[PDB]
Amino acid sequence: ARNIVVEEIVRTPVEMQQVELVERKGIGHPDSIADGIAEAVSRALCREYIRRYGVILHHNTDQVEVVGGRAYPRFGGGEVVKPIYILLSGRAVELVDQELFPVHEVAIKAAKNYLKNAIRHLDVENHVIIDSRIGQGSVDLVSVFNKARENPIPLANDTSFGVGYAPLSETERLVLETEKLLNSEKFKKEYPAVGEDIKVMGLRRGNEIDLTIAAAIVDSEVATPKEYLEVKDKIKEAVEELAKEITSRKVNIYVNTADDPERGIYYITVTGTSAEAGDDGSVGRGNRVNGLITPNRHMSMEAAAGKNPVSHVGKIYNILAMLIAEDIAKTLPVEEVYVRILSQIGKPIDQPLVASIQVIPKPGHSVKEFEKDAYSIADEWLANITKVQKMILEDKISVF
Amino acid sequence: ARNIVVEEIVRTPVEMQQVELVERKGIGHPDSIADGIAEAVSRALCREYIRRYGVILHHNTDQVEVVGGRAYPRFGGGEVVKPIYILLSGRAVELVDQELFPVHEVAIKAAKNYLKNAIRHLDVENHVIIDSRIGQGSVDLIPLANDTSFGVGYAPLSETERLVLETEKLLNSEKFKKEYPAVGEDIKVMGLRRGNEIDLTIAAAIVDSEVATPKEYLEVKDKIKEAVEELAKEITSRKVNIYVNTADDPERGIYYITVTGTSAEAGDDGSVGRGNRVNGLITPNRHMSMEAAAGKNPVSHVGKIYNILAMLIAEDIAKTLPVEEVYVRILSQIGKPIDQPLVASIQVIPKPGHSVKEFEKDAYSIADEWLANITKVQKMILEDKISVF
Ligand SMILES: [Cl-]
Ligand SMILES: [Cl-]
Ligand SMILES: [Cl-]
Ligand SMILES: [Mn+2]
Ligand SMILES: [Mn+2]
Repeated sequence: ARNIVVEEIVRTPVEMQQVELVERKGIGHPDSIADGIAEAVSRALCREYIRRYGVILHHNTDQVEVVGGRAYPRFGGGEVVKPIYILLSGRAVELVDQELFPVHEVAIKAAKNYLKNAIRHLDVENHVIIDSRIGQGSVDLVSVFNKARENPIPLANDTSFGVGYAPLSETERLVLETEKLLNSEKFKKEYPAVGEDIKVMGLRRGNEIDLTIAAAIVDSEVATPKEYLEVKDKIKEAVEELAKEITSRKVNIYVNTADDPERGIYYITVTGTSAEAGDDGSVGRGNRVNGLITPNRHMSMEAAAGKNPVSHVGKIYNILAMLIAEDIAKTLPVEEVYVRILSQIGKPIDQPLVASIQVIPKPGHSVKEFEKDAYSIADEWLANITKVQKMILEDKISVF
Repeated sequence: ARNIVVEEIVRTPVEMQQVELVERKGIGHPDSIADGIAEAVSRALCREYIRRYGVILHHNTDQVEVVGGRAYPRFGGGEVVKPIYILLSGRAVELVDQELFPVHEVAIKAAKNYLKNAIRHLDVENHVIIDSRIGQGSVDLIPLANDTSFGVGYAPLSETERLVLETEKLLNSEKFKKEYPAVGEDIKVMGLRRGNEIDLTIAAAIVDSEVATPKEYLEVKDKIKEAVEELAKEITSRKVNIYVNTADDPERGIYYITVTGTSAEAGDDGSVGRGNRVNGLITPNRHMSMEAAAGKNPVSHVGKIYNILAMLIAEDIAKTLPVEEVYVRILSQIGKPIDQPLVASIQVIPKPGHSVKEFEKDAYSIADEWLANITKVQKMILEDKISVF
C-alpha cells in the first residue's frame, strides 16, 4: 500500500573514500543556539497546549534570529558591552475559541530557560534581549477535535522530504562525540573554563584524521595566557583518549588554531559563546538531525528545529528517515543505507509519495536477498509515525 | 603546482538510480526572498565601499528574517492587512577612519530595490517594513586561508534536475510573465523520478487582481500545466506528470490566490540558507554544502568562492570532456593563498566506453585555470553574472 522503494546502489563506502569531511556546530554556536531556542519554544508550546486543551494546536517556530552583541574579553574577566538580540518568529495559535493563548509569554520564557541551561556563564537577564514576533493564529477546538477524528494520522500540509542514513563512520562518530564530551556536564564541571561554543571539524585523508576544535574559553576562569594554554592542553588530552576508543587511525588534534600569543590573540570570551562578539545565528544553518554536517553523505535542507512534531514532515521525515536507516543498518547485511521520504499534500503523513531506500550491501550479499525485510522496517516505522510525536515531547530525540 | 587530483570513481550514476528527488524554491518563495535580499545587500555594500574608498570593506549580510504578514485575497483583487516585516542582520564596517559609512541606508535601499524588481505585484512602501540591525564594524584604511574552507559542485544536471530548474525559470521569466501576469513569483517545484516516470508538483501563487473568477484561475493553472508539458518534451522522453496547486479544493472554496504573488503576505516565513544551493537546486541525491552563499563577501569568504568555483569547474569539465558525472571539491590550506588549495579533488565517471586517462590532463588544466582566475570569478559575482541560489 505504501510507496516504499528498495534499490541497490554501487558506491565506494565512505570509510573507504580518500577524503572525508565532517563538522559539528556545538551547543553554544550561534546557529545551534538559534536551533535550540526554536526547538525549546516549540516543545514548550506543545506542552502548554496539551495542559490547557488536551491537544497540540498548530504552530511552527523554526524561525529564530540571533543578532550578536559586543564584548571586551579580558584575562581574569571581561564584560559584555552590548547585549545579544534574539528575535523569535514563526506562527502559533493564539486565539482559541475567542480566548487568548499566551504564545509570546510561553515562547520568551522557553527561550530564556533554554539559554540559562545551555550557556552557563551567560547572564540572560542583562546580556540578552528577546523579542517575539510570532504570527497569530486562531482556531475553534470543536474543529480541531473533528480534524483529529477524521484523520487519526495527520495530513501533510507541505511538499517536503527528509533524508537520513546509517551507519556512522569513524570520523563522523569522532566529531560527534568530541563535541558531546566537551559540552558534557561531567567535563564542564571538571573544566569550567571551556565554554559551550565549540565547533569540531574532522578531515580524514586516507587513514589520517585532522581534528580541529574551535572552543570558546571563558575569560573569568583563566587569569593568564599560561592558564589558557593549560586549558587547551586539557582539551587535547581528553580528546586524545576519546579518539583511541573510536578509531585506530592516526588523529592529529588542534585547538583554537587562530590563536597567536606573540600578537596577543586568544579565543577568550566573557560568556562562552561568540554570539557575544557580533556573530549571528539563524535556524537550519548547522547540524542535521543526526547532529552532523556531512558533505560525503546526503541531506535535506528542511530545518527540523522548531517545526510542529505532529504534522510538519520537515521534522518528522528527517527523524523517521534516520531511524529507518539505523534499523536497517543494525539488522540487515548492509554496508550503508540512505533513506529519502517525500510527502504528498492532503494525504496522511504515513502515506508519503515515496519512501526511497538505497542500500550498499555487504560483500557476499545482494539487496534482493533482504529487500522485503528492508521494506518491512520502513513500513512499520511509517505505520507508527505518530510515536515520533511522543519521543520529541519526552525529550528522547535531538533534532540538531 | 596546484594540488589538483583527478581520479575515476565507480558508482551508480544518478540517472540510473531508481528514485531521484529534486526541489527548487522560486524567486518569490520566502526563503529565496531572504537569500536574494542578503545577496542584494552585500553587492550594494561592495559597490558603495568601492565608490567611496576604492576597496571592498569587510561585511557579511547572510542573515535575513522574513516575517510574514496577513492578507485577505479576493478574486478581482484583495488587500494586504498587515505588512511583511524584514530584519536585516549580519555585520559591516560602519566606522572608516572615525567617519561614518551609511551601512543601514545602503542595506535598506538595496533590500527595497531587490523586492521591487523581483515581486511585480508587491507594494514595497506599504506592504513591507524593513529594519536593520547589521552589526557595527570599524577599520583604518591573493588572500591567505585562515581556516579550512570547503566547496563542492557537480555536473551535468540530470533530466529531473533540469526539469525542476527550468520549470521555475520559465514560469518566472519576463516573457512568460508578460503573457500570463496572473502567475506570481512564489513558485515551489518538486520533482520525483521513479524509473522512467517523473512526477512534477508546482505550487504557484496566483495574483488575485489578475483573475476575476475561479474560472479564470483554473484557466491560468491549465496554461501553467500546458507550458510545462511543452518544456518537459524538450528535456526528456520519460513520462512526465505535472500537477499544479494540488492543495486546491474548489468545492470548499480553497484556491492558491494571493494579493502580491508571494506567500510571505499570508504569514509564511523565510530566512537565509534554507533553500537552493548555488546551482539553484536542492538535491538530496547529490552532495551539498551546508554553507549559505547568499550575503557572504565574494572577495574574502573562501567558502562562497570555492562553492561557486567548484560548480564552474564541474560545468566546464562536463561540457568539454567525455564525462557522465563529475564531482569537484576544494579544500583550503590554512595559511596558504586561496588559489593554492590543500586539495582540489576532481572525481569523474567517464562516459561508457571511455577512461579517465584519455582526458585526465585536460580536466586538471580546466581546474587549474579556474583556480588561477579566482579574481575573475569574484568580478563575475559582483556583475550579477553568477547566481548564488
Ligand atoms: Cl564512489
Ligand atoms: Cl519505482
Ligand atoms: Cl558543508
Ligand atoms: Mn552561520
Ligand atoms: Mn522554509
